[PDB]
Amino acid sequence: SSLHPSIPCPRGHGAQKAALVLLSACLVTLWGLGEPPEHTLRYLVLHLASLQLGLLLNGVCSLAEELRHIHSRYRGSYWRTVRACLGCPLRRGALLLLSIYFYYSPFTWMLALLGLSQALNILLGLKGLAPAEISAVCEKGNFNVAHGLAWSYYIGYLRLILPELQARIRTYNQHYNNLLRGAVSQRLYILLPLDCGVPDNLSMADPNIRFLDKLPQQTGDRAGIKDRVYSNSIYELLENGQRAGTCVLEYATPLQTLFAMSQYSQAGFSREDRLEQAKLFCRTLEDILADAPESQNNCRLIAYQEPADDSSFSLSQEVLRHLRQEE
Amino acid sequence: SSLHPSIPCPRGHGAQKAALVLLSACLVTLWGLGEPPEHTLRYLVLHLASLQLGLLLNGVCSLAEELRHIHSRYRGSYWRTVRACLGCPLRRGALLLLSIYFYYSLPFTWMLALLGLSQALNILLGLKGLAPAEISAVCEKGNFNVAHGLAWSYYIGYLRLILPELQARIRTYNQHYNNLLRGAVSQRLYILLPLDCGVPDNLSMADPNIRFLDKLPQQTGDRAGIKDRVYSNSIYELLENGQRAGTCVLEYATPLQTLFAMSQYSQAGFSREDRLEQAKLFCRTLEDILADAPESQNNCRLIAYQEPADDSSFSLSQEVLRHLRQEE
Amino acid sequence: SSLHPSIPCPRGHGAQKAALVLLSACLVTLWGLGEPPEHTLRYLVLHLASLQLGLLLNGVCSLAEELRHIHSRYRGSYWRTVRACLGCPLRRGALLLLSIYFYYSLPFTWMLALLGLSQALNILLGLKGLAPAEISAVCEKGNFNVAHGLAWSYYIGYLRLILPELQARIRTYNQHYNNLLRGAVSQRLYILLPLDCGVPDNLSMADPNIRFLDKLPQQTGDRAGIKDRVYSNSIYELLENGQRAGTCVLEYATPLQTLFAMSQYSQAGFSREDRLEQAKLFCRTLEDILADAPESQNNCRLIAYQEPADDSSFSLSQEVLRHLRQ
Amino acid sequence: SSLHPSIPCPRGHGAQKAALVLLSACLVTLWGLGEPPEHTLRYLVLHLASLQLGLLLNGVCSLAEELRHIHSRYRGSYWRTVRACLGCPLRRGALLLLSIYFYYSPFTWMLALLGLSQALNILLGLKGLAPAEISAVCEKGNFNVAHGLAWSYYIGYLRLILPELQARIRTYNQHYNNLLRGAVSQRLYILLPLDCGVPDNLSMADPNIRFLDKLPQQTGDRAGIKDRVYSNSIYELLENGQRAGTCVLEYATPLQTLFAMSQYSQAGFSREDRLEQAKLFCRTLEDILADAPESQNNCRLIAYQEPADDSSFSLSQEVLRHLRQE
Amino acid sequence: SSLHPSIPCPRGHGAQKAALVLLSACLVTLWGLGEPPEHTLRYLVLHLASLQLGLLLNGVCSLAEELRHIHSRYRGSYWRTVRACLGCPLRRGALLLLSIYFYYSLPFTWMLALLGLSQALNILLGLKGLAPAEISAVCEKGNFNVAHGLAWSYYIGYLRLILPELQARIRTYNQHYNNLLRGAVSQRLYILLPLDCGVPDNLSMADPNIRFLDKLPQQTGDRAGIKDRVYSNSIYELLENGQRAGTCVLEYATPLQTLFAMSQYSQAGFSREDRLEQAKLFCRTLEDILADAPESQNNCRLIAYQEPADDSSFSLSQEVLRHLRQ
Ligand SMILES: Nc1nc(=O)c2ncn([C@@H]3O[C@@H]4COP(=O)(O)O[C@H]5[C@@H](O)[C@H](n6cnc7c(N)ncnc76)O[C@@H]5COP(=O)(O)O[C@@H]3[C@@H]4O)c2[nH]1
Ligand SMILES: Nc1nc(=O)c2ncn([C@@H]3O[C@@H]4COP(=O)(O)O[C@H]5[C@@H](O)[C@H](n6cnc7c(N)ncnc76)O[C@@H]5COP(=O)(O)O[C@@H]3[C@@H]4O)c2[nH]1
Ligand SMILES: Nc1nc(=O)c2ncn([C@@H]3O[C@@H]4COP(=O)(O)O[C@H]5[C@@H](O)[C@H](n6cnc7c(N)ncnc76)O[C@@H]5COP(=O)(O)O[C@@H]3[C@@H]4O)c2[nH]1
Repeated sequence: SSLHPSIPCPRGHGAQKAALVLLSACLVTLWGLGEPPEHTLRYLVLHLASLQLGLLLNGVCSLAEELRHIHSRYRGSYWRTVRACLGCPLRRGALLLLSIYFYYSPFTWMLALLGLSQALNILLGLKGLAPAEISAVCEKGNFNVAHGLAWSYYIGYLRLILPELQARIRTYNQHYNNLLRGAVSQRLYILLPLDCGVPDNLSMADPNIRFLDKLPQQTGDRAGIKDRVYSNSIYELLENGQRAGTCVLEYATPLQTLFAMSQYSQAGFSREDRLEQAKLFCRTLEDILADAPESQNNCRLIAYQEPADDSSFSLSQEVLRHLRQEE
Repeated sequence: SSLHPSIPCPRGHGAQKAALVLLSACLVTLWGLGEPPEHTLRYLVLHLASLQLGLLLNGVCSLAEELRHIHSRYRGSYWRTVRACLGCPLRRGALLLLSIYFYYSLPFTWMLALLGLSQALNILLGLKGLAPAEISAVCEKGNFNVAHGLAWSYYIGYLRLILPELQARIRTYNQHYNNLLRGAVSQRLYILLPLDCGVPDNLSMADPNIRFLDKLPQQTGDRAGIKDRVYSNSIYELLENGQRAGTCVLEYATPLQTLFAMSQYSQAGFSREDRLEQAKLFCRTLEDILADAPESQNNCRLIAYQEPADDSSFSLSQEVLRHLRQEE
Repeated sequence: SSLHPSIPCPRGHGAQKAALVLLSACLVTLWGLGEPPEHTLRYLVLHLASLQLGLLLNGVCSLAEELRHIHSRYRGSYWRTVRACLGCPLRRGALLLLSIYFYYSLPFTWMLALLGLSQALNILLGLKGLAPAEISAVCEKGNFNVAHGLAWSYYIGYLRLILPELQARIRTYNQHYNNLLRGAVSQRLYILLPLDCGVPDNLSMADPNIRFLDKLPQQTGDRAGIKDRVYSNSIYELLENGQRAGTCVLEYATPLQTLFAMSQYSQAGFSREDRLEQAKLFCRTLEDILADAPESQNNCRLIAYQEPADDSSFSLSQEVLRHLRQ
Repeated sequence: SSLHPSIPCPRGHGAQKAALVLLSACLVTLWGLGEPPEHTLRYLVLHLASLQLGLLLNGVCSLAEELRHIHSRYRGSYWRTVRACLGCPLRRGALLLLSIYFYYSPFTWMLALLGLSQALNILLGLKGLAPAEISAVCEKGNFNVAHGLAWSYYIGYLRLILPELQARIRTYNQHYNNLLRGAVSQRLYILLPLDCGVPDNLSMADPNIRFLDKLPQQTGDRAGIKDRVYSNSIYELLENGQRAGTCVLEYATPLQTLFAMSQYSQAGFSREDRLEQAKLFCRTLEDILADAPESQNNCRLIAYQEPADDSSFSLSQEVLRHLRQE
Repeated sequence: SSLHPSIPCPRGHGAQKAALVLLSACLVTLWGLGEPPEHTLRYLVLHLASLQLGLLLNGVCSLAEELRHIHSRYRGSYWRTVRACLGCPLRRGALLLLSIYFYYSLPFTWMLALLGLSQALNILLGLKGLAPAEISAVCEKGNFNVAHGLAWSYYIGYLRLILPELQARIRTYNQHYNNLLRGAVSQRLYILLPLDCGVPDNLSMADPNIRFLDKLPQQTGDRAGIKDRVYSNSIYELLENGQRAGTCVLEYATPLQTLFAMSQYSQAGFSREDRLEQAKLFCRTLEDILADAPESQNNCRLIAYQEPADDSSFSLSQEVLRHLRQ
């Protein structure tokens, strides 16, 4: 919500307010018309009971599938299989009895009609979920690709190199770097292009940044591999032909993974998905770094969207703009 | 499916067969009672029309919220918001226009008010939710998993980069530093997939008979603005009853370590059953990806194993050894 | 769409709006006349059910033929043979059961015989065909063209292979082999796409100004069992009013030559009015492919031109120079 | 039909035979039932007329889309648009005029119902085509990717290099080839794997394949490129570690294009379509080469299907067999 | 059409508009009278069925003669010899079944005997013939002329062989052998098409102004097993009012002379008025051939002239010079 105005905000409570207004208008309209309220009570109860019976029939129809994978998904219990499909059995049974008692007061004819309607819905696929209705059920439950990618990035990279970053910078400044050249600042800078176009060579896309030197590497043992290696680099920020400063630059590799996923046919990843996924990845990474012990005191996030008209946009300008708040 | 018996198979068509059986039973029952088919058909029509009019009210209630992020999710268009909330505006408009005519000619404002109350109560109280066994179906159908992203990341970042050059690395190590007195390192890199997500750091633990001998020549590349990214591997040997039996190139799968570590932090919202659910889906997706790649099963294939509950003296040395036997 | 005004735009949603207007008009007309609303519903249901009982007859007539290629197209599956003709055998079965129930209760054997005669006469006399403007939509929605394959072949075989290395050859030539007296050859290899499929072998003809200058260093590779496949290009000069104006790298598009030559052989079955529609579609597909390719328009330029019938003093040099200005 | 049993045969006339059987059964059933034939005639005529009116309404609905492409697709003419959407203005007009005259055998009510049903069919998508009908129309009208690819192959490669192969082989034998080395035979051998998996070099997939030497080049001018070059290769076939013979080997590059089209997502090309097009490309080449002047006397086609169980399939045996019955 | 106004334009759709007008007139006449709508339909159906039953007898009669050439025209297959006469045996069989069903249920053998007798009388007395204006359409739609074959043979044998090589001779002549004092011979090889079939052997006659100048270098090729086939041309001068005005190449068309000679022999059966319509058609066909050939009018020109009957001071020189103006 601060990285870029294009990043969305989490969903709120507009639906409940609209539902309340609709309920109030419906109640006022019912009061305006002349009728006793007992009919309203009876019809409302009957409608709710019919809805419950429809849900139960759908659950029984769906149970014909989940009983083929019992020994693989539900261990070996018939009681967990019915829990996955039919919510919570005890509440469902209580609602069953209440609905049957309130609906029995001809009658067997309507059960057949509900059966036909439910079977038609299952077969012909009349019922379904809108694109903005499955996008709000997988956001509260964390069923995203970018959620996993951001947590992987944090755990595997930033929880590892961030604590020991300043020691390497200090050693490079004293032991190796000469005093005549300018010192490299702290706070590793992460660039997050909200386009997933990550160039392999950073010298491209801007002639004003050139590769200067490297950093001492760090090693560790991870997942049965001895002496994994981590490395970084230092770049030069030319200002109108002369140097203006130095920094430590990186893109975000999961953006490259998203871009490469969007082109293979087997991935099943649309070209409209990997923009919302990039913005969601940026939001989640910012939230994770907000309250981590190795907080933004050691890294800064930069998000930019490439203008279509090329309005004299250069990466170096934005990088210097962000560098100028350090002091 | 063929990797381990515990891995589930994709869902097929069982709900449809149950639906046909229910449809046939309902049709026979309707035929078995005395009632004109005209009523049997017009009641069905009214039922369907009321369902559609309810869906529209739910959609408008959703739009009342979705119209707030207009400059952030839907660019600046009032029409993409409607397309996202209310399906397609032409088929939906036709269904509305046809629904009114049937429901207006066959106390008309009263039923609209009752539908409004029922829909508002559903939205507020929350009676209309999703069972955990259809959220799974839609997520698996549309590829909305954590393991999907993790598996594709693993492939694209590691295997697509190292599998082709493994032959040259092995050959150079063989003719340069490897002596014929010892067993030559076999081909076909081996990957272990513990369906517990418990990945120890060093392979010496958890089995005393796996000991680390030598490294391998490195590979270097440039990625995403980092100069000279390096990759390395290690070579392990298997000891049988005190005697060396062979030599392989062993590796765990790091995304499993990520899946395990994600389940301790409370900010992740990741349970302990979800970890087991995803660990058996990461393997399935990875095998499906490796089946149709040009760097096919001829260079490496997986080894899945589940730790016995009773701990009946499991020895992964035996599993890797028997895979070595079946290789030849 | 942006290359030439003559290139058509993709088909959209106009039939749906016309259908909505017709639906509204017929609904109002039905409301204006006097008839019970139940009769309209019953007749509409019966019509819809006959239109679905009349599709299984066509499906079975087709399945009488599709079962002769079982071992050659459908492995050995009776399930996959009936799945290619009769859509999906579950939704279709349910629709059949409901259709029978509705059409049997609302001389019942008489109507089946008449439906059989009507369907058989449709199949035999051929009254049920397709207009040229519905084939052109069903084969363009699903990518069933010749130009689609030709454009993807062009990309995969040529431009995915020479575009990335185009800088390392121009740069070497310009400094080692190009004399400082001559101007440097400009970047961005230029491709000419004549929407006539008339592709002359040598560029000297059809414009008496462009003249062959020299070649470029070539590159080699191994492909499909042949080793040392050689790619080479050439550099052309543009003489303005008798004097040089610049240099560039010029290419026609060979798939256009293939499209032209296909239209003269008799076994091709490819008409003279088709190799203009396909020529206009090939350019659109190339522009769409190069829009999102990593080896983007920073290395290549497209020039589409249609030769005037009246010879309105058209010269290729003017167009090439006009694009070189940018 | 000879290359491999898995290659399908072109579609025949089973639908017409099934239609005749259905018509005969319907006529016999109508004769068995008791009714005057006048009712049969009246109802059949009415059904056919209703079908014609439905087709006209669908055409008018579709015309609302093709009238915004008039200046691009159909030229400045208003008659070609109608001719494309409808099909035959004079015959259509006669059929409509004759059709509506038979209403004498609540009249606007039926027209309203027909319009409503047709609008529902257009909006709800109830008139789609099954894949085994789209396949039939595509194969009849030559709307395939493989058709274009095969014609491109023949026009661009074989029609250019086939005549000079004998001269190149003879010169290679006389100038360089020794008597101790086996003579390289004629008849360029083309392998057509019906799997689209084309390895970069033949040194893989069969250890018994060893690269021997090259062959003299060929040079020509095409599409403004000066001195395009062509090249081939010579391979040695080993039998149990000993030489058995030599030949001239090649894969089919359009198979590589077909394979690579199916990995990208923008191509919209499935994984069953790949196999179908691969098995159609071979049929089209066999048809083209059957009656060409540079006939099968200079090349041979070898189609092989990789066993699923991997029952020790060695491509060397496959080549050696055709070498034996050369 | 564009060469000379007397060349007829291709036949169009004019009978169909008259058919539409007649259909509308007869329909409104039926509407204006008093008669049941069903009786009109029944009588129309019976008339249509009788007209279809009256063709099977003719087909069987034609087959009774065509069966004697089964070993010479239809290999050995009865299916082909029955398909060559009775259309397609699938639509025809269904039509026959429907016709007999409608004719038998709606004195039955009396009509069969009368139809047979009428058909026998028609075939014997020859009452069913073909108008001269209908044969001229059926034999022009299907390319059943002599001019079509003559034009294609002329093109294939001469124009496809000398036209590309024409410039390489005239360019060399103009420098090596043509004196600078004499004007250079013009390009655009000219062919004269006299619409009279009168082709003199020598060009000196019929115009005392044109005189034979010199030769041209000849070319050699291999055709039809005879080698050293020599093609040579000639150059003529143009004398305007006693002084030289220009030089060009004049050519007649041998097929016109062949058409003229055909009209004289008795075994040819070629009438005097046929060699004029064929002469008209030949020019149109040849112009159509040259329109879309790759070797287009860039090397040739056509001149068509009709000799005036009154000798209105007509001279070939004026026409050829007016052509040389462009
Ligand atoms: N700029 C940069 N420099 C690094 O050294 C680095 N190391 C990791 N990363 C990114 O952080 C995350 C942590 O990787 P992890 O181990 O969890 O999964 C990794 C890991 O399973 C495997 N892998 C990648 N590199 C190696 C490697 N050197 N050795 C073994 N396995 C590797 O492939 C997965 C994806 O890697 P990347 O998709 O390129 O981006 C990674 C990843 O998103 C890095 N990013
Ligand atoms: N101007 C130009 N210079 C080139 O080097 C070149 N190479 C290819 N192309 C065009 O790009 C596409 C890729 O060719 P591909 O290999 O996929 O199919 C090719 C290939 O199967 C075969 N072929 C062509 N040249 C060779 C060749 N030297 N060796 C073997 N096969 C060849 O014939 C097919 C059609 O070739 P062209 O119909 O002339 O146009 C090609 C083609 O449209 C070129 N265009
Ligand atoms: N101006 C001119 N100079 C020529 O050399 C020439 N050669 C042919 N023609 C005309 O073009 C066409 C080519 O005829 P084709 O070869 O198909 O059959 C030829 C061929 O079968 C035979 N014939 C004619 N000349 C020769 C010849 N020198 N050698 C063998 N056969 C010949 O007789 C046929 C008709 O010849 P012409 O009836 O005199 O006019 C021809 C013809 O209309 C020529 N026209």
